[PDB]
Amino acid sequence: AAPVIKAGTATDSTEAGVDNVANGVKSSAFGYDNKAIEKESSAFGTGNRATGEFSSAFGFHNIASKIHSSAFGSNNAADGVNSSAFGFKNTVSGFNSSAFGSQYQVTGNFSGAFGMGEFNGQYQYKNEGNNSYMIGNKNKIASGSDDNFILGNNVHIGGGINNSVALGNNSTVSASNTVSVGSSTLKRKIVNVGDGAISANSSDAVTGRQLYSGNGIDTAAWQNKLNVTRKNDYKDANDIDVNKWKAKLG
Amino acid sequence: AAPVIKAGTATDSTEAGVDNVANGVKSSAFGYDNKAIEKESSAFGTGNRATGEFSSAFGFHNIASKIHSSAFGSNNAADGVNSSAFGFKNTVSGFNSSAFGSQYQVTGNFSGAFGMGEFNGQYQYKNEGNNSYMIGNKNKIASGSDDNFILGNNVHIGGGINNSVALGNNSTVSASNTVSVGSSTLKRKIVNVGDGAISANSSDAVTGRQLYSGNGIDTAAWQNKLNVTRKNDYKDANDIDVNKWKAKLG
Amino acid sequence: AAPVIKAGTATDSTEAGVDNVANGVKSSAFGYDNKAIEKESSAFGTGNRATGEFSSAFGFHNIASKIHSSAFGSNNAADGVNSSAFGFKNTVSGFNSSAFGSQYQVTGNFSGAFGMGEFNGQYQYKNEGNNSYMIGNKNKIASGSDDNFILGNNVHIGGGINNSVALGNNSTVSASNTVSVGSSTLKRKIVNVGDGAISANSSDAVTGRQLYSGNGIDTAAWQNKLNVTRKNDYKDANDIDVNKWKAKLG
Repeated sequence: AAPVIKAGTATDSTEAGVDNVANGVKSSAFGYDNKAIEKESSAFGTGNRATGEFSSAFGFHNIASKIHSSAFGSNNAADGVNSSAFGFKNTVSGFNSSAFGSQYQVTGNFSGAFGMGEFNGQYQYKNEGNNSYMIGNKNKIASGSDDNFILGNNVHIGGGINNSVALGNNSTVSASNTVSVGSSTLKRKIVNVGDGAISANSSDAVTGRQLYSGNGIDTAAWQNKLNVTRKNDYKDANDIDVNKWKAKLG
Repeated sequence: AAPVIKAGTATDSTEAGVDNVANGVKSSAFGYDNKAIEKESSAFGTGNRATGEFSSAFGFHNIASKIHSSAFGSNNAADGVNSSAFGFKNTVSGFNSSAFGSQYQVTGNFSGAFGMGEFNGQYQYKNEGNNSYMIGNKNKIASGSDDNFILGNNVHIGGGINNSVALGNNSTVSASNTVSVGSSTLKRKIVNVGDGAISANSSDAVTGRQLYSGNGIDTAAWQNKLNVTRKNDYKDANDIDVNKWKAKLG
Repeated sequence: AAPVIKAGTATDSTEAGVDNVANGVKSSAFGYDNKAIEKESSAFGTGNRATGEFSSAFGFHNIASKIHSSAFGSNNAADGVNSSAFGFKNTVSGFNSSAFGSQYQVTGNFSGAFGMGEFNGQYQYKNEGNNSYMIGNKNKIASGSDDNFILGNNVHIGGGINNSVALGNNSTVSASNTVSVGSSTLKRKIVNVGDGAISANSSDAVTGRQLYSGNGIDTAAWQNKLNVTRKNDYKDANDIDVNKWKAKLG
């Protein structure tokens, strides 16, 4: 009866608290209903499970099940090699993926998420992309869409969208190799942009002052796309028809 | 005397260490001066307090006080439902909000912060916005300004600024639905921008090469805003006054 | 024999588990081969070391060695004042710096990293910049380059690059006070940009529609950079040479 300290079912296995189970070699189970099943597995807290080697489950109802799993917080389940699940009810099912926040699931490989999702009975906002990171609330990435970075809320990415970045609240991305600043309804302005580098090859973002003034433009190409009349040949009568100009002008 | 294991004041309550207090049902208090007051509350470390149900306080002088609070690290106080405070002296006072770093306070709802702030005797850099996330050092968001994302240092947002994103060090935002890349003193250039989609409705970011060359421009609208003379009617004498042109030209 | 509870070598020092060492005042060592050497140092888990005052080492093979160090997870070594190392094999060697993820090292001051790196026998992706934050996989920042923010993967910053931000996968930055959206090989488009503010001083990002239409341009400056002929003086014969125009036109 009462809390007690005793050896588990394996060598160097420690059970501390009430109704604790330690089965792995060099494992430790501290708290109430804490299970340490694999070798060098530490499970500290209340109702925590450590079913993987070298796995750590700290907090409340945390689950670790792979070779290096860290489940710190409340109701987090880190099921992935070298994966970390931190916060409240964060599920990581990928490889070398991390997740910090509340009610977020990351099933992608080498992926990550930092924000708040939603969990009624299932995860409605999940990260299924590889090498993809999300920072925001209620953001979704479809499976097969990789190398996507989200900085915003209520951002959803469809299938087959690679190398895309979405910035701002309610951002929407619909193509690959693009950076989205907003949706079709709300469009954000880019303020305090540096001076451009107008040239034939330079690829910068021009400013309103440059377009207002037109410094550095091609004075020859622009004079052909729009048919303009330079002041010199007007003053000098160059490129003038003479057979019918003499008719109207007598 | 000495460290001892014993039952607390409730059923299935475990006190481990020296001067430990466990009052909640199914609670555990491990370490020195560790207090577990609510049901299924785990407080591990030195001088940690767990005053909320299902709350976990791990580390040094960590405080948890709500239904799902995670206070991991040093001097962190997570006071919020489903809120997580990780790092050194991080205070979370919002709902479903997370905070990782040092000396940062997040009072917003569904908000977050990842960086370094300042705490002399009070938090001088705090997040008071809803659905707002900060990544950087010494960043401030005023109350009432929501859906704001900061990626930079020394960035301050005033009141009534929504849907704004600030990028880069020393960035400044002064309007809603805008993305700031810098301040009035330093302006950053946007480099390696993709080719534009010049049209009547398309809203992209043009490049220096496009403005240099002018491909895809409206050859009719641009020829009216600037009064230009096309080469065809000059060659053909169209739209010519005849009553007074005959005077100067004889 | 077996797990036991006993006092350490200092006042209020608690050793729990098998082969645990507690030498600091008010320290606690819980688990297997857990060492708490400094005052108020807590080391919970398997093979964890707490060699700094007020330091917390939780998890598996975690090391804390400064005045406020948090090493939570697997194989994390937080060597820095007010520094936090969370995840799997994260090393923090800076001051007030945090690191969350797997196989990432942060040697910068007030710096941070959130992502996945690489550790064969040494850290190949490290953050050596001050006040710099990285979010992505396999990203590198050279020493001396400060105030740099990275949101992407496979992004490397050379020496002497300050106030630079890189967005997107495979982004490349080569200058200071610039924002990079891509590399010389892949260039990303900026989509859904708000309407510009064309003026003499305003510095915004223009859209394709504005350049297509040319609203708000300088009708006087643009008519001098490109020599154009306004329709009024053509209709009115102003600025016309008369001594030699009478020759070709008779």
